Order: sequence, then C-alpha cells, then structure tokens
Amino acid sequence: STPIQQLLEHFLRQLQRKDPHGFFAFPVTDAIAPGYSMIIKHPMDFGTMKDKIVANEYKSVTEFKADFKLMCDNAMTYNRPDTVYYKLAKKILHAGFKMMSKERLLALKRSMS
Ligand SMILES: Cc1cc(=O)n(C)c2cc(N3C(=O)CC[C@H](NC(=O)OC(C)(C)C)[C@H]3c3ccccc3)ccc12
Repeated sequence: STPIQQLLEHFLRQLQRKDPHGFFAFPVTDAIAPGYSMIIKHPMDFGTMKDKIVANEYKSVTEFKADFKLMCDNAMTYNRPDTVYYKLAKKILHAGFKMMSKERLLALKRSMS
C-alpha cells in the first residue's frame, strides 16, 4: 500500500515459494516442538514477517533481511542437520541473501532514479 510495503511483499512471496510445505508459515510453539521457547529466545516466521509488512513495521530492507536471517538461524539452531527444517533453512537463507544482495539492491536503487 506504500512502495516499501510492496517491495517487501514481493521479496516475501519469492522466499515463501521456496517453502512448499509451509515449514516456516507460522510460529513454532512448544506444542509442536518440545523446548523451542527455551532454546530459541527470538522466534520468527513468514506469517509474522507478513504481519509486520502489513503493519508497516519495517523501516528498511535491512530490517526485513534481519528477520529472515533470524528465522533461518533459529531453524538451524533448534533442528539437527539431517532434518528437513535445517536443510531448507540453510538453503533458503543463501537463496534469499542472493535475491536481496547488496549488489541487487544497488541496481534497484539506480533504477529508482
Ligand atoms: C519441530 C519443528 C521445528 C521447526 O523448526 N519447524 C519449522 C517445524 C515446522 C513444522 N511444520 C511442518 O512440519 C509442516 C508444516 C507446518 N506448517 C503449516 O502447517 O502451515 C500451514 C497451516 C500453512 C499448512 C509446520 C508448522 C509450523 C508451525 C507450527 C506447526 C507446524 C512442524 C514442526 C517443526
């Protein structure tokens, strides 16, 4: 509904397309993941990121990237390396940081001249 909201909704869509199972769609709770609220002090997921975009809570692309990387880092902390959760998190962390790279953002900035 503002330019930044629209750009971030775009990025979120593209990241969520890489999670066909919806592993990261909603907050992980203790009711599904024993010890999660002890092990993971700052949970994050795509649903919560969608809400923050909607609420225009991200001042910048940096802040949005921070939330994305927190989500992936938590998945890689709580879950063992042979799991679907860990693997996908590692994968989509690198895919998303390529998508939203400093170089790609600079080009986007020149185009907004
Ligand atoms: C144990 C566990 C750890 C973890 O890091 N993640 C991301 C999980 C995700 C889980 N989920 C799935 O395995 C299948 C999808 C499910 N998401 C989901 O159902 O989303 C909709 C409703 C959109 C289909 C996801 C999950 C995430 C959060 C709470 C419960 C299940 C279940 C357990 C964990």
